Formats: sequence, C-alpha cells, structure tokens
Amino acid sequence: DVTRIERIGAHSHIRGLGLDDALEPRQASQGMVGQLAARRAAGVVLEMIREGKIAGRAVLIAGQPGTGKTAIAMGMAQALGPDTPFTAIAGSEIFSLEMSKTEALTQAFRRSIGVRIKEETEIIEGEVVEIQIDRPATGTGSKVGKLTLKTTEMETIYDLGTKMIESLTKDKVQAGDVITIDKATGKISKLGRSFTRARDYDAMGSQTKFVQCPDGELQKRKEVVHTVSLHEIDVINSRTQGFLALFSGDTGEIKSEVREQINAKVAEWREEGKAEIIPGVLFIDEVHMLDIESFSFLNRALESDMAPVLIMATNRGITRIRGTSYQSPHGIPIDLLDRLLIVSTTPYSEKDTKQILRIRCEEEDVEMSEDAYTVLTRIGLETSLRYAIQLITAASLVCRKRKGTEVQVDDIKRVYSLFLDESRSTQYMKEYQDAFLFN
Amino acid sequence: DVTRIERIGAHSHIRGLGLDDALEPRQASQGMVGQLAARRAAGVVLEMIREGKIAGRAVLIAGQPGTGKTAIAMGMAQALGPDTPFTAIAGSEIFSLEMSKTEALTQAFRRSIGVRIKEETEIIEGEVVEIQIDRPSKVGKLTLKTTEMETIYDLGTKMIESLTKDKVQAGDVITIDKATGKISKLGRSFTRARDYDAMGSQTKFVQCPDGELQKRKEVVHTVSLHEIDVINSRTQGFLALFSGDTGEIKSEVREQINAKVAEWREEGKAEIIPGVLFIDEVHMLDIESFSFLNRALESDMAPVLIMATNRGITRIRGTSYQSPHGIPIDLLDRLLIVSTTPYSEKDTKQILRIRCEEEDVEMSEDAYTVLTRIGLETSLRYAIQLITAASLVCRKRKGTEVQVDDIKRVYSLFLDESRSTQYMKEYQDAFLFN
Amino acid sequence: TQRIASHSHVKGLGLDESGLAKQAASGLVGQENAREACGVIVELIKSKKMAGRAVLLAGPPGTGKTALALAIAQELGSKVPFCPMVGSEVYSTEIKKTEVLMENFRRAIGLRIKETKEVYEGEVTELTPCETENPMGGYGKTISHVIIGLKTAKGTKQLKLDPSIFESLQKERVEAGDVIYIEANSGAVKRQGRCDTYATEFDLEAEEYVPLPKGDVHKKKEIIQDVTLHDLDVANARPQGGQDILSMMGQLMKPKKTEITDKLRGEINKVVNKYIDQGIAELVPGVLFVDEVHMLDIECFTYLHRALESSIAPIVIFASNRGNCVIRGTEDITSPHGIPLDLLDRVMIIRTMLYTPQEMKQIIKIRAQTEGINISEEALNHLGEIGTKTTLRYSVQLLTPANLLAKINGKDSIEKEHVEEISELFYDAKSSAKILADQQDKY
Amino acid sequence: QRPSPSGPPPRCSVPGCPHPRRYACSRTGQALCSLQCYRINLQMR
Ligand SMILES: Nc1ncnc2c1ncn2[C@@H]1O[C@H](COP(=O)(O)OP(=O)(O)O)[C@@H](O)[C@H]1O
Ligand SMILES: Nc1ncnc2c1ncn2[C@@H]1O[C@H](COP(=O)(O)OP(=O)(O)O)[C@@H](O)[C@H]1O
Ligand SMILES: Nc1ncnc2c1ncn2[C@@H]1O[C@H](COP(=O)(O)OP(=O)(O)O)[C@@H](O)[C@H]1O
Ligand SMILES: [Zn+2]
Repeated sequence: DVTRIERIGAHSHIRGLGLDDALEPRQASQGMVGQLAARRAAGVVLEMIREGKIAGRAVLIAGQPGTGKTAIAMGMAQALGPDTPFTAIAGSEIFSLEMSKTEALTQAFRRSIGVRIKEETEIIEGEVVEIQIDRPATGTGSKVGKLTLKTTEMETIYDLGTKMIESLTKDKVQAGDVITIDKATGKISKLGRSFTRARDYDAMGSQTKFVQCPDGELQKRKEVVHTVSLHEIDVINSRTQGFLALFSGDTGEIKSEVREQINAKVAEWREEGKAEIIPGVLFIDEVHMLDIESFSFLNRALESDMAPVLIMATNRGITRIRGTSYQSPHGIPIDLLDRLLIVSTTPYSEKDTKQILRIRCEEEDVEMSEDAYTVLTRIGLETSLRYAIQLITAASLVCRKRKGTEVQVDDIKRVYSLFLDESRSTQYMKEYQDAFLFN
Repeated sequence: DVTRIERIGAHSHIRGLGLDDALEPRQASQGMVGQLAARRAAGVVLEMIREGKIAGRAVLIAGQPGTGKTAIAMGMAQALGPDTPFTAIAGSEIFSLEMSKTEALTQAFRRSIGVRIKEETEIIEGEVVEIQIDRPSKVGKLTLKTTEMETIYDLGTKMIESLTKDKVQAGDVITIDKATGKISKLGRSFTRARDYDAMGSQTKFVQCPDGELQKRKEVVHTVSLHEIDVINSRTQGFLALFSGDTGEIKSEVREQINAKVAEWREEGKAEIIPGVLFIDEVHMLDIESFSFLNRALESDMAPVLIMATNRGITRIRGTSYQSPHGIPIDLLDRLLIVSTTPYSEKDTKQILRIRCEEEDVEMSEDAYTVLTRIGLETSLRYAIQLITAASLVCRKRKGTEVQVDDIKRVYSLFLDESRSTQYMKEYQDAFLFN
Repeated sequence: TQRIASHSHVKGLGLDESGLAKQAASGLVGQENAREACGVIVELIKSKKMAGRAVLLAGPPGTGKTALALAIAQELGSKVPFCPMVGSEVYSTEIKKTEVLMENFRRAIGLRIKETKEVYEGEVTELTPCETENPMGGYGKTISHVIIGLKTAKGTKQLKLDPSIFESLQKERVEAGDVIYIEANSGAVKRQGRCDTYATEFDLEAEEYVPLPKGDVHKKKEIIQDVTLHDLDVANARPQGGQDILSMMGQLMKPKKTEITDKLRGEINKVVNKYIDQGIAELVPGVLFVDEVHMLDIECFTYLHRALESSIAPIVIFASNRGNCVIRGTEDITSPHGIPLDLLDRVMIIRTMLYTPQEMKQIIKIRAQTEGINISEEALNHLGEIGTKTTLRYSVQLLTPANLLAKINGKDSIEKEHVEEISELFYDAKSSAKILADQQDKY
Repeated sequence: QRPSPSGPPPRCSVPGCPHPRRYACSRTGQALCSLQCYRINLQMR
C-alpha cells in the first residue's frame, strides 16, 4: 500500500544481464530476453570491468531505436553492484553555463573512479546518570568535571578535559540520556532519553522519542565504509572548509595542479594499503549530441592511466557531426570511432516481443487473455514496442473501471481507439494542413 | 525663463483622449485630430481597463508610420491619469544580460498591478529644545517645539539610551513613531544655523515643523506587486528596487505572493487595481518570448496589454517564417487589432496648428498652406519638425511672424528622406560599402 | 470580487461513473474522446504506480488542449502538486537548461509530514530561584530549580524549570512585565517585549509593545506540512544560518541558482525513504504540464529522453500546436509538432479536433453566463455565426466590449446593434492580414 | 517581583476632554491631548 520514492519505470524489471557461469546468455532470465550477441558482448565487458586492470577502454552500442541499448546499460549497471561506482550522464548534461565542456567531461571522468576506505574507531555507547561541571569563578577559563556512565551490566566514571566539556554543553546533554562518545574525533551523537530516569522531570524542556539502554560492555568498536569519488576529493582540496560545493555544485574549472596532486596522493594511498582505489563505469547516453571539441577531448582523456571504462550509445546513421558539416558514421568523427569496440543490436521478432510483453505485465501486475496477448503483439509489430508496452497500463485501468479482473481484446481495442500512434496521428494530421502552424 | 526637467516633447501636446459621455470622439479636442474609429475603440478598451473585472486582455494598434499609434497610447495614458499603473516599455528593453527574456516580461507584468492598503499612523515631529536626565533606571524628560505649541515628554530609560546613542542636540528637528520608537533626524532649524561657523560632514537646514505635534490619522499606500516580489526575493531586497540587481526570482515566491494577496482581498484588508502594460514596437520580440505571452495572459491577475506594430507581412524575429505584423498566428487571435488610417489634408492642417500653439509659434495662412503641401508630399513628422527651425530662422531675421520665404529657406537647408536618397545615388561611389 | 480569467469556467471533465463523457458538464462541451482519455490519465495519476509516462495533446490552435490540462488539474484536487511550465522557461542566463528541467521535474513531487508543537508562553510575573535548604560540603547553598509564573488571558500558573535556564534568562533581558515563550522540545527562552498593559506608564519608550496572549499558557497542537522535493534541494544547497562568515557572506551577496549535483539527490532520496519506511511522511506524486513544448531545444529533448525512463520522474503532460515544423536547435530537420520522432515514440498522443457551430455557440453562452453577462438570442446567434466565420477566440473576446457599449446606451443586455458595432470597430487576424497584403507598399 | 500597577490611567487635565494624556504641557505643566486642549489650557491660565 505504501508508495516509496522508487516507482515502476520503463526499465524497472531488468535485474541484470541473465548470464550463466560460462558467460552464455539465456533466452529468458533476469528480465532480459533475446538479443543474444549484444548480451554476450556486454557480459564480456562486464567481466573485464570487474577484473579492473586496463584503463581508458571505450565501448559503443548501436542499433535501431527501441532495441534495448539502454536496457542493456541498465542491466549491466544492476549486475555490476551497488558498491561499484556507476555514473549515467545524458548527451546534453555537459553543456553548462558554469564550466567549460572539457571541464565538465573531466569532472564526469573523475566522478567514476572511487576510493574505498574502511574507518574503524573506538566508541563508548552508554546511558547518562549524572554530569559534573565545576565552572571557575575568575581564574583563566579552565574547567573541570566528571561524567558517570552506566549500562545494564557495568558502569564507570570518566574525567573530563577542557575540550569535550564545550561539546557537551553545545549539545545540551543532561541526565537520563543515551549517548555515543567518539574517542578519536570527540563528537557526541544523541540517541534519546531513557525510561526510568524520566520519572523525575521538571516542566517540558525536551520532548522527543524514546530509546532503550545499550546492553553489554560500555566500550566498543565501530566500523564505517566510505566510498569517495575522485571529483569530490578534488572539490574538497580545491578550497579551505569547502564542502557544500559537493551538493551546491558551485566549484567551477578547478585548477589542474590540484588534480595532479590528488592523483599522486591517491597513488601513495594505494601503495600504503590504507585505502583501495576501484575504477568505475561511465555511461554517456545519446552521445551523438556531443560537440566535436568534446569528442576530441575524449580522444586524449581516454589515454590516461586513471580514465574509466566509458560506454557510448547512439541510434543515428550517416549524420553530420554537431558543430561541423562533415558526415560520419554514428555522427562521430573517425578518430574517436577508431579507439573503441562497436556492439550492434538486431531488431526484435514476434516470439520475443510476446515474452517482453509478458514480463512487463508480470512487473506491472496485469493479466490478459491469450487473444489479448496476440492482439497486443500484432500492435507491437505493426507499431513500435514502446507503444505496446504503454498500452498495458491503460488497458488495465480501463478493465478495472468496468469492475473487471482480466483484460480482454475489447478493452485493448478501446484503448487503441482512444489514444493514438505517431503514424496514425500523422495520417490524421495531413487533413488539417491549413489548420496547423507553419507547415 | 525657468526651465524644469521636462519640456516640449513630441507627444506633450496631447492631454487625455478626446471623447464624450457616450464615448463619441470629437473632431478636435484635447489635442487630437481625426482617428474617430481608433479613438472609439481606445475609449471602449479604456472603460474595460477602468472597470477591471476581466483579466488577461490584449489590444493591438496597427497602421502606417505617422498615423498616431503611439499618440493614441499616450492619450490613453493621460486620460487614465495617475492612481492606475501604466508601465510603458519598448520592444527591445527585455534583452538583458542578468535576466532572461522570461523574467524581463514577468517583472513587467507584475509591475502593472497595484495594491491599495490602509494604515493607521501616529507620528510626533518637532524641534528639540532641551533634554534633561538624572543620575540616581535613569529618568529624564525631553521638550519638543513647533509653530503652535511647546511640550515636554517624560520618556523612559530605553529612550534615554537611544537618544544618547543617536547623539541628539538642541536645535535638531526629529520625528519619532510612538508605535515603534525610532528617531529619524531630519536636520537643524534655520534659526539654529549660525552657532557653528564650520559645518560638519553632512548637515541640513530645514524649517521648523508647524501644526499639531502628535498627528494620528489614516494613510493609503499603493504598492506594485513587483515591489512585494523583490522585497521577499532575498534577505534585504529593497535595495534591488533601485539598484536593478534583482535577477530570476524563484517561482515559489510569486505563488506565495499571489496567495497572500488573494487572502488579503478576501479579508478586505487590501484591494487590487489592475493596470496597463504598453509594449511599443512589439514587432521585434523573440519567438521564444511570444510563446511566453500565451500562458501569461491566462492568469487570474494580469494587466491589459497594448501593443504597437509598424510591420506588415514580414519575417518573425528568431525564426524563418513570414507572418502578418511579425507576430505568430497562435497569439494574434488572442489580441484585438485596432487599425488606423492615413490623415487627410484637413487633418494635416488641423494637426500642425496644435503643435504651433504648443510651441507658442504664430504662422501665416500661406505658410500653413505650403507646410500642409510639404507634409502631404512628404512625411508628417518632417513637416512637424519644420516649424521649430522656422521659428529660429525668423528670429534671426528679427521678425515676429513667419512667412513663405522663411519656410522655403528652412526647406532648402535641411533635407528629407526622398531628397537625401536621390542625392545619395548621384555620388554613391564616394560612399562606403555600397 | 475575484477577477474573471480566461479559463475560469473550466471546473472538470464531466464524466460518468462508467467514464463516458457527457455532452456538456462542468463547463466543457464536446471533445468526448479527449475527455475520456484525460479521465483515464487522471486514473493513472491517482494510481500511484507508474512514473515518467507522458501524454501529448495535439490539435489546432484554439481547440481546448490548454483547457483540458486545467480540467485535469481541477479534477485531481489540491493535495497533489501540479506544476505548469512553458517551453521558454528553460532558457536561463543563470543556469543550464537540463537543470531547469531537472528542478521542475523535482518540483512536481510533494511530501506531507506531520508533527506536534508544544510551547509554554505568556507574561512573566516573578522569578523565584527556589533553593534546597541544606547546602553541600564546601558551598553556601544548593539551588534546586527556578519557579516561573506565567499568566495569559485565561489564567496564571507556576512552572518549575531547570536552574540552567536562569543562565539564559540573564543572556537576554528577562524582567517582570515581559512576555516570553519556551519551546518544549527545544528548551530555549526568547523575549518578545513588554506587555501592552504597561504601554501608558511613559510618554516615549523606545520599545514597541505587544498584546497580552489569549489562550492557555501551555499550548500543544498537531500540524501537517507539505513540502515539494525541490524545496529540500534548495534548503540543503544553501544552508540558512547566521553564525558563519560563509552563510552570512552568501546571504549578503546576490543569490544565484546553482546546478545541484546528483549526489545531493542520492542522499535526500535515502533519508525520505527511511522516513517513509518509519511511517512518518507520506509521498504524493504529482503532474508537470509543459505547454508550447515546440519551443524546447534538441538538447532539452535529448535530456528528456533519459529523464522519462527514470523510476522517480512524475507524470508529464505535453501540449503543442505546430504542424510539420523545423526542430529548434537544428538546421532543416523537420518533424511533426516540431518534436523529434525518437522522443515522440515515448508519448501517448491525444488528438483534439475542431468545434462545430453548435458547440461554439454553447461555449459562447457558457462564457457569457460565467462572466455575468446577459445576451439576447438574436444577438447570440449572430455572434456564433461571426465566430464560425473567423474563430472561437474572436467571438468570445467581443462579449465584454458589447456589454460595455450596451451599458453605456443604458440597456441591460446586448442586442444586434451592439454586436455589429463592436465587430465594425475591432478587427480579426484574417481581415488585418488582408489589409496588410493590400497595403504592402506602405509598411 | 511585580511592581504595583495603577488603577486608572492618566487623563487630559481639561475636565471636558476624556482622552488620555498624550503629553504634559511645558509653560504651565499639565496633562494635555491635542491642539484644542492646549489652546484651552493656555487661555484659561
Ligand atoms: N532484451 C530485452 N529484455 C527486456 N526488455 C527489453 C529488451 N529490449 C528492450 N526492452 C524494453 O523495451 C523498452 C524500450 O527500449 P529502449 O531502452 O528505449 O531501447 P533503446 O534505448 O535502444 O531505444 C524498455 O523499457 C525495455 O524494458
Ligand atoms: N490623432 C492625433 N492627434 C494629434 N496629433 C497626432 C495624432 N496622431 C499622431 N499625432 C502626432 O504625429 C506625430 C507622429 O505620430 P506617431 O505617433 O509617431 O506615428 P506612429 O503611430 O506611426 O508612430 C506625433 O508627434 C503625434 O503627436
Ligand atoms: N471543451 C470546452 N468547453 C468550454 N470552453 C472551451 C472548450 N475548449 C476550449 N474552450 C475555450 O476556448 C478558449 C481557448 O482555448 P485554448 O485552451 O486556449 O485552446 P489552445 O490550447 O488550442 O490554444 C478558452 O477560453 C476556452 O474557454
Ligand atoms: Zn484634551
């Protein structure tokens, strides 16, 4: 019943590439059907990326519109995992008014090579019993105090220096609270008030949720895993106490010297064994839109030893390159085109279009009759697959309107008559030649 | 002798729109000649504006050059008069470098909607005479003086502190708002302008306030909606009202402003008065900006747009398409075209007469005949400009009345478009770039 | 009274229980198939299941495509966000187009979260630092708590407070006669000012007085607030605090839109997912309506490509009125509706047809009645004929000036003479174009 | 503590005028309200 932020989109059924241990694609597995050769090549490049030893490798996926190129991209993104950085950028997400195209491409590249750091700290989680503060009268500003912690098994009393006292006062910690103390940095994280200590209370000075008491020993160890991209390290080191630029995106055209310094420091960090560098994948979709200067910057930037495994995508033919007047395959100059492997996709058939419709209905929880499936497949062959996929939800809604439970051919015909296709819309469009604008 | 900042312009000889009680134009009234149907339509749309019941209305004025579209717009503005917002801008004024063409039109829309509000104001204003304090909570008193009374207030400790920080001295004219308690020094009295022979960095001498001292009354404030937008745009946005530093105000603020204004009008606290937005030379707007007016005229609060266009069937700016008036068809239907007509010979004499009496120039009958012939064979504006030079040339002759010879001399000295073009082709090689 | 807009009468699609379109209901006449499709779209939006589905209303100018979007908005209600847009809003001098589009996409998704407010407020009367009578070793006393008396228009009551609050009381100017308020959850103290009761003990006081509070001393209520997902973005991008040179410096400088990074969204999504899983906040997807889409750019369309298949994007309704036009941003790549074919395969097209004279006359009558205008049949038929000659907009627009002319003549309704005079005065697009063509030599 | 308040607010010294005391006069030193009562107090003294 509850609706989370993630809804059912166009590629919400693909949970992977559906490959066996022998890297042989199956006819129908993990939401992907058909397109055997492209799935094979994608599995090869996925294993290659997983190994992660060679850098600056590019792969282009080309084919007809609506033949699964973006589907393959999402499939390999899901199969790669959550802990391996993956960046999806459209073709126009680099033409910015705040930084140059080359700068945007550099940021996109550096955003894909992640650094994993395991941070283990010693912490003290416990319930507050009482706090002792001994303010000086005059003196020189030196403060002294004590702090008693208690758990269900053990308890202790700690002394306080001149540094954590100000933090405790800033966080306004009192009796009856459960706190976690970070021994290394010195921060105080607030969990909540206890139960028994709440019996003796003044008027409401703190009204919030409730928590229990940390059982076991008072002192424990905590571990966090941080995955930090190179670009945000660059942004951090580009200015003092600059961290909102990670979210604000205000840093523009960072100085290169910072970039080589970060590269060197990451090299030493890898050597010392503290942090681990993991290359990621960049996916530029609809890359025909990139200006020629962007392509030529890609040429040189792909020869570095820290470049990611960028994946291209294009559905154009012999078209002139944007910003120029020269024709070329895929709208890409031969220079970049000569530095990567090209994977092509084949048009779909009836047998696998039917299975695509079936898995889409399974994802959307829609039931149709076999005759309805046949009619939908005929529509999705006379007309593109996207239209047939879209008609499923409308047919299900129309069926539910009449208090039905199984979608029928009449509902599908009704929806087909109600909405329109591009071809039929253009056909009806020719008879209003003078009624439209700028024909 | 004394010349103000404003003087005789080109459209300063018209004062309102010449009409009747039944919206029937007169042949010559309030500095207007002819254009009977155009003036009738102008009066109808002026009544529409005055009622202010319907929102999002557009009227276009089209015609040949020199027929009086801008004159009709200025006459409408004068007839409407003040107390009703009237924002007049040119077509090319929105091509800014700090805000897009959308914002430069959104702000031009929000600047033609007035809000009338009523406020209760009590203010004390007068010349201070003596301030006395004691040292026991310090207690003191202060004396105000005007042309009528002389009074003493027993002010509190906070007022003592404020007065000490503001460094008030005798002879100063100050105003205090007892609702809040803020001192606004206005300067020093004239009679107190001699005890110092070396005045400080910034001092002003103003007359002592007269009348009653502590005035309590009600005031009316007419504020544009654009000001309310700019104020909430940033933390201290009222500076941008004069600086022009505002740019791309967030859309989550204008909706809040509209909701609050609707709530206020429901409560009766404030009332909304619509206005007029005049966009002269609209024939040169962007195809992107034209499409924005499609959804701008369909809002609950929007002014009445009045446009002028000198173009026939011409290319639209921003696209390679031919359209009438240089305006897309999807917008022209929302408008309501009011056409004009070239003036006749009688209209030409009757229009040069008004300018002659506006410039305080006496002209002869044969001089009027020759001038009318010239203004018919040439543009009307050239003949209009031909009278100011004629007066100066006649003054050089030391004569009080112009004649035909003076008009012929001025005609021979300066040139119109036709003769300039004709002489231009005679030696076109000497010119540069064709 | 609220002023009459150009789409005031549209109150809904006017559908049956079975979804069939009534001939004339809720201010809409005709377009039965379009109304049924819009009802299906309304059901889809209320389903709270799909994401990124798009519909394109295609038809000639002045056929009601804009009106149907507002009808969908009205039938949706007011608890679901509905963000309008034109095609010219993307072109900004402050930020890139794909960020204008991304911000708008994030605008059409709203939250709704509930919380409780607890406060002790009122006039202060006395401050009694009640002591425990038996100081501890090495000290002369042991203050136990502070007794604070607070009185409002209802009654007076005494509250026992932690001694440390006194340290805050001296931080501000907490004297008897002031009105204060303490937040139960926070625990701080703030002073509003002296009461109006003591507003007459002097003739000139530098402080402004506030009225005495009315109601109980301790107030506690429950409030539900709705924030769009774009508001969280701007809130997290620009932290509004005063205890910094950065916060204050940015708050002094001219505020500028900043291209929000995708990492910020990645954490906002996580936190809202956590709070939804805890049952505190309720997510409600909305609708984003782009009118005059033909003004977009090919880069904008190519970004919309990827934007639609997202699992978070809301439902988008496009509208356009162009024929076979050149796509903006290209040289001569013509396309229907000025929209690229590859994008146009991701949308469901809803066709809108012309209006028959009977429906045009019905629309004219509905507009006249909603506007508060009385018209005679012999004049209504003439107005409908005139509109059918030229267009619907030119017929509806002449309603008000005819009423003004009749009121000037004193009559309470429009007759044939008023309509014919108004039509003689004003002009339409066709006659004006004919005049321009005839007089092309003098323009 | 609470300082003791006063029951009736001060009133204009002229018996006819019921308005409160806006200010106190300078030449003679009595409570006053406006121009009219100031003129009355000036004349009656
Ligand atoms: N092999 C496949 N397995 C499952 N679904 C597919 C496959 N190929 C295409 N689809 C479906 O077709 C729809 C449209 O494909 P799309 O991603 O637009 O292809 P392209 O990006 O190449 O145009 C997607 O929503 C996807 O779910
Ligand atoms: N109806 C009128 N009555 C009096 N003067 C007029 C009238 N129409 C135009 N004029 C005068 O003619 C001059 C030029 O007209 P203008 O408004 O510039 O023509 P256009 O509308 O083509 O720009 C103006 O200075 C104006 O004062
Ligand atoms: N079904 C309808 N019922 C009532 N009025 C309508 C209908 N369709 C269009 N109209 C009227 O037509 C006018 C313009 O229609 P609009 O939505 O602007 O068309 P378009 O979007 O094609 O420009 C509106 O004022 C509206 O009142
Ligand atoms: Zn009095």
